[PDB]
Amino acid sequence: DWTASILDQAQAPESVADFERLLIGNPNSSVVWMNYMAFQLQLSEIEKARELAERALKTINFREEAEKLNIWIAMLNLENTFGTEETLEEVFSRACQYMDSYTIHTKLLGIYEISEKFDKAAELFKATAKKFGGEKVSIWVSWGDFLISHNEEQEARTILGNALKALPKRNHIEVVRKFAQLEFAKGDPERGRSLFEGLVADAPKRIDLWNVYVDQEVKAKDKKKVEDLFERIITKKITRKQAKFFFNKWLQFEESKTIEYVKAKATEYVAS
Amino acid sequence: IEDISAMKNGFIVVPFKLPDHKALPASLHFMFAKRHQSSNSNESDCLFLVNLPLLSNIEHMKKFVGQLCGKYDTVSHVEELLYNDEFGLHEVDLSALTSPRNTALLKFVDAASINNCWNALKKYSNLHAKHPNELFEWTYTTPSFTTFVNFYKPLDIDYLKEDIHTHMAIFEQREAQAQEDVQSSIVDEDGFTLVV
Amino acid sequence: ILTKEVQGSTLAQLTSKLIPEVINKEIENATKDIFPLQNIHVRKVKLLKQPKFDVGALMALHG
Amino acid sequence: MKLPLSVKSILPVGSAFRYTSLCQPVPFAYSDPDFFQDVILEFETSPKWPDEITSLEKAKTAFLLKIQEELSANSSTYRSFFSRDESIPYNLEIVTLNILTPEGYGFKFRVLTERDEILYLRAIANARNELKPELEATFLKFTAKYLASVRHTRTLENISHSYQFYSPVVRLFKRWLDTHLLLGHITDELAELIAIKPFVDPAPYFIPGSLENGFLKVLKFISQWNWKDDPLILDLVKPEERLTLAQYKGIQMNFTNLRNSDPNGTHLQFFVASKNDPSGILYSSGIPLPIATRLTALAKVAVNLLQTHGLNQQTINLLFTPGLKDYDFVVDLRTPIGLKSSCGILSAPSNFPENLNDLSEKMDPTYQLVKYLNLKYKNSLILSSRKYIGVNGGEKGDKNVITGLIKPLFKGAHKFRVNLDCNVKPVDDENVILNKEAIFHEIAAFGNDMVINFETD
Repeated sequence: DWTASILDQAQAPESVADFERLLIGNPNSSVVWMNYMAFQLQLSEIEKARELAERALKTINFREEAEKLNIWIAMLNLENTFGTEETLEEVFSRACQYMDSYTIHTKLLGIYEISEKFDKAAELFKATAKKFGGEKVSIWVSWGDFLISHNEEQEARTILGNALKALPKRNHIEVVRKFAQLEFAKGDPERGRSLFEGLVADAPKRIDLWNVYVDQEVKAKDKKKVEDLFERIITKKITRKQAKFFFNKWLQFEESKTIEYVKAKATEYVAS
Repeated sequence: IEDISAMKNGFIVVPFKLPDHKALPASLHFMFAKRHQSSNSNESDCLFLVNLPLLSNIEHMKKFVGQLCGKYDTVSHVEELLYNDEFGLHEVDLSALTSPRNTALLKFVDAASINNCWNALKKYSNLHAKHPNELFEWTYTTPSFTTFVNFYKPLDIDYLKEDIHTHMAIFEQREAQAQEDVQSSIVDEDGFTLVV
Repeated sequence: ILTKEVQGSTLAQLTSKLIPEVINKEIENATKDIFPLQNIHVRKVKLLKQPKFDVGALMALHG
Repeated sequence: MKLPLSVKSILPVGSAFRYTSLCQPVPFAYSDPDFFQDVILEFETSPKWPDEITSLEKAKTAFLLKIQEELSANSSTYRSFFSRDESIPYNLEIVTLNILTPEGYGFKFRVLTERDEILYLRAIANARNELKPELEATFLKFTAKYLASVRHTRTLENISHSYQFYSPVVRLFKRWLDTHLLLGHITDELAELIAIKPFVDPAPYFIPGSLENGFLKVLKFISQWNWKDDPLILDLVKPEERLTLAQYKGIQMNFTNLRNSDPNGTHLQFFVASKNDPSGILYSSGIPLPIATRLTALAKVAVNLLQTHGLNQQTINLLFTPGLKDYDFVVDLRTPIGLKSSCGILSAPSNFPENLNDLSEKMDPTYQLVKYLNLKYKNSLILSSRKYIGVNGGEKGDKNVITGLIKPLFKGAHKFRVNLDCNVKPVDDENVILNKEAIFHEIAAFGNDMVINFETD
């Protein structure tokens, strides 16, 4: 129960001597450790579970990088729902010093969302965008998922001007596409259409921008906005085999009266 | 068991028939492969290998890839067997600090070797299900008495002295060109780490 | 320097340290950072508090 | 001899200098592994020692080249050559000076400087938090090899005059560890300090005035002692420099601080501490737990065996007989050259040959065999053998045995990771279990001609 949620964020023994023999049999498996941590948490032995987290940092093998990365996710889960802010500021500091610090921020934001501490979360979204925003794309995307889910689309509209100021020019294509996929999935699809239109007017030769913008509209299922945008593709320059994949998406969508009109166009373009 | 062709995380299963012995009463060895993705220049066209066989050198891998090219009729050349720390001898760098186990990087000469040989591993991975008698037997190099008593043999005096003079003859001159002020800056930074 | 030399492996090694005056050079190795020196010797040693006879260990120097 | 750096010390730290060598020193019997005695070598304190460990050990090497140049220049009765020392992890540049006298004995010379500990503790300070306990093992073997062995051979050679019966008891006890295949994992000085407690603390019994009483007090004390709950603290002095109360309680604080982090004693089993070793872990780390519980268990089988069937000849025969039980596999070995005569054991070696490469013709292939088998299968297997094949290898002294135990880490299915260090077979596309028989083909093909019989579980 508690261990799978730690394994959710990362991407029968019934006594004390039960786990301690399995720690001999498995000193490098956090499934053995965290169940023995959850054995203490369900018995309300939080203080005993704090020292077991300290033992696991010195017992598990040192080449096990993602395995030791699981433990700091478990440690931040301890003093958030059982400890205080002064206990949380000590572990989170030492977690950033020892492992990759940016990955620690990505897990600790995920804990605040599940534990529903949104006032402490958006303060931490703001600080990490200050120091990791000029290099990392996903730190704006995780804050892009946060603002839309709490109905702050106008705050999720000013996210791009701060992202285009911070990210370099080679990441300007990436941050617009990732924000606008959240619009067709979680926000307003018309707001997403105002974002891809900047990429069409800036990069017409980049052909996979046309595919993503018609990937999000098939999931939108609007019958008029599909037939408009697929007709705007073919007037641009597409090669021989790539244009057939556009016919592969355009034939099967109308199947799931107007099917003879789209079969009459798929064969006129081979001769001319 | 026989239908296992590739791992969940992309490691191709590579079986091996194993040689018989006098004291022993058909077993297989399983070395697992993956394409290696790296921005490093000397780490290009490598196959990341887990669970290598015993005493696997560049020669037995040239033999085995020669068997793969002989079977599926393709072209591939082996360049260099990288990171073969079989006993744990080159795991920890001591000299840089005084100043991944059972894995390897199978370096090839070009990308056609890793594409053709990668597809040859795609076809070789299904032979556990298809034809258990068409697998390739791993012939271990077998150390006799002489190979184990080589470590009791003395050091050669002349090549050791050549290692001394050619070793110091480079570093003493280069470090002699990079003398005091730079090292005082570096150990000044070391004292900067000493204070805080 | 006197104390690090002594209280380990007595006169069988200690007098054997005294004969090629290695200890006097060890003094010179440390004194050089202050003011160098000349001839330095120890010039004298004396015994006052031998515990017991110990003939058996005394026969270790004997062949 | 005249050198650019004057020799500070030539300090012998050999077992034959502390009279614990399992074979008594026979002239020209070089086939014994206790033939070459290690000697610490110290030069004058000079800033001619570099700040990098490879160039440091190569400077020691070139100094030994000057020593070999003078020695072959003017003392050609003494023979000499060079060898590597790789028992210290990741320092492959250690070169020992092997010298053969016309008295038929051989020494290896090693060099210790003051720049050493600065570079090793410097390397510990330079290391990130990942690689630290392995450098604690390298520095621990380094301290066990160069630093405290001078005080060890000094102290045991000192108080050895007070316990004359100590030497055949400790040599016979090391032979008892040789017969039960426990000598390969346990260091010799640790077995000395375990073997010294009925002498340095005879109470409530007396000081053992016989081999029989001493060895039986050793086996009784091992069969009664619990390493988990109880420490072992030694007073290594002569009978009427002893430990005070605050130091004794400080060592007990080290034992309790060790049991705070290792309560079941998996990482550290034997705590044998004294004034020479206040840490108590210098010669007792890196040993597996079934070596400890198997040693205590065989102590209980032996002592309860003598409680049951009394003391006659057949019981003492069963004290030294390997039961070979509770192992995952058994490998029967035989070298084609028997070395019991060339180890200097009566049931004669008279000269060294003209070629030094022929000395390897009278060596132990099984020691390098089980050595590299422990080096490769360190994570997956526990491998025990007889180190002294000329003592316990039959009537010619030419047979060995590799008892192999699968660790409890690799008994079932596991998640496949790149750093697993195991010879596996998949049960699905996600989990793998250990492949026993492929390991068995690697052992048999690794020991192509000498593996005669192979028993499985």
